[PDB]
Amino acid sequence: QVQLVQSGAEVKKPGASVKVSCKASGYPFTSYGISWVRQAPGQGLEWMGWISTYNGNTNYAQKFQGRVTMTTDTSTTTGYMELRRLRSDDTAVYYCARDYTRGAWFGESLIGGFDNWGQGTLVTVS
Amino acid sequence: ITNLCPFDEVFNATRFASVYAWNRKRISNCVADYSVLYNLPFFTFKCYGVSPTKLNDLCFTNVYADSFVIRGDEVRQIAPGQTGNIADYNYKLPDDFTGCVIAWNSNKLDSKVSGNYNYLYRLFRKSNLKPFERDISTEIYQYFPLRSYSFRPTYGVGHQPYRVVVLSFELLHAPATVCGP
Amino acid sequence: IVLTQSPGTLPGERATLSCRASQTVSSTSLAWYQQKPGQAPRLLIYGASSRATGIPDRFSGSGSGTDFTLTISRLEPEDFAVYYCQQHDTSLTFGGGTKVE
Ligand SMILES: *[C@@H]1O[C@H](CO[C@@H]2O[C@@H](C)[C@@H](O)[C@@H](O)[C@@H]2O)[C@@H](O[C@@H]2O[C@H](CO)[C@@H](O[C@@H]3O[C@H](CO)[C@@H](O)[C@H](O)[C@@H]3O)[C@H](O)[C@H]2NC(C)=O)[C@H](O)[C@H]1NC(C)=O
Repeated sequence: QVQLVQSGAEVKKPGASVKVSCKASGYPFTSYGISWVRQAPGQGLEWMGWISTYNGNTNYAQKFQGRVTMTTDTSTTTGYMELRRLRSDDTAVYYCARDYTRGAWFGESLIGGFDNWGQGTLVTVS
Repeated sequence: ITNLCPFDEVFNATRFASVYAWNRKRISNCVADYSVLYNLPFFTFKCYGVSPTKLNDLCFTNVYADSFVIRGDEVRQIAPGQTGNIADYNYKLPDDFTGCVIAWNSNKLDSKVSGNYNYLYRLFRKSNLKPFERDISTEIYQYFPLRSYSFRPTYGVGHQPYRVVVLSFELLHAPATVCGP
Repeated sequence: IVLTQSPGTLPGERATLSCRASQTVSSTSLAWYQQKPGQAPRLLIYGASSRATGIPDRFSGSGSGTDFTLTISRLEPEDFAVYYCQQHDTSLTFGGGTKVE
């Protein structure tokens, strides 16, 4: 009965930042990581990065290495992502997912995938 | 303690270490749920000094998971009181070892048609290992000390790869860090 | 690692979808996803073969080296969706996506 609940749609101006939340329930928060993937209209799935809910370690995609910051809060079992200096090309739906592709405690690769996904948060830049 | 012990991240790993260079992962400050290990493929499950059905009620000061890959016929060497080229030159357990040995057939993942040469074992050394000793040197033996397994899907069971995880249970006159539920 | 899928666009008939990597991808590091219109992607196959919990038996994946596939033995009205291949042997990548129609 795992669920991921994301914030609603946001509208931002060029140069602005957006922070998108993802509330998790139905499982031990510190046993699984959090991944973020975005999908622009008409496009496929693009990986943004990963964070461990246990030790705060991160692994970012090169494309967002200097733009995206990911954090977690284990007291409210909620993940957060902030994307800086938004451009018109960043209009997309941003999804959170439960990560079982990398361990949260050891950082090693696991045999798995992204099983639970949130509904997605639409971010528009104009 | 609210955190659960990361057994999942030890047993469901994509990659295991070579037996000549076995890898140790430390488990601490967590709740040890052993039901999954009983629940699963894990055909080999032998506990020494402790019952596999009582682990749910015990507390430990530390738990250590030693992971490595060996041949099916070498699985019998991962035990106290045993000898052989794994027991003596790659991975030695103490005669008073306390813990559980879990192993399963990984032929589907580790074996390759061209041969998997990534896994190595030590054949030559001037002396036998001490309990939980590791030797990863490549100094020439008075022969090159390491030799590949060359695992293949066409091999009989005794020559197929097995993934072995040894769970060592440390009990000291000290506050526990790992407890079952 | 770059993942190329084909065909661009593909009830009761058998469907096969392909994903070829520019580099060798381990069985342990490859997965398949399904995305219905208006919905988030879901995991179908992991480890290149094993089914995710809740996935019907008609869905099965396999492969090795650089060539992996996903097979649906008979298409249902609900199986018409965009499928993706994923690898995390190196970093983490998604394929272009293949549409079943
Ligand atoms: C190694 O990983 C497998 C698979 O885990 C599953 O697939 C991954 C890709 C991720 O999506 C995981 O989040 C997901 O759980 C583990 O197998 C799973 O084990 C659990 C616990 O035993 C099973 O849950 C039970 O299922 C039975 C019904 O068969 C119920 O009656 C129980 O109440 C409970 O829900 C789960 O079904 C099972 N998954 C599959 C596909 O069989 C495996 O345990 C794990 N190995 C270790 C050592 O952790």
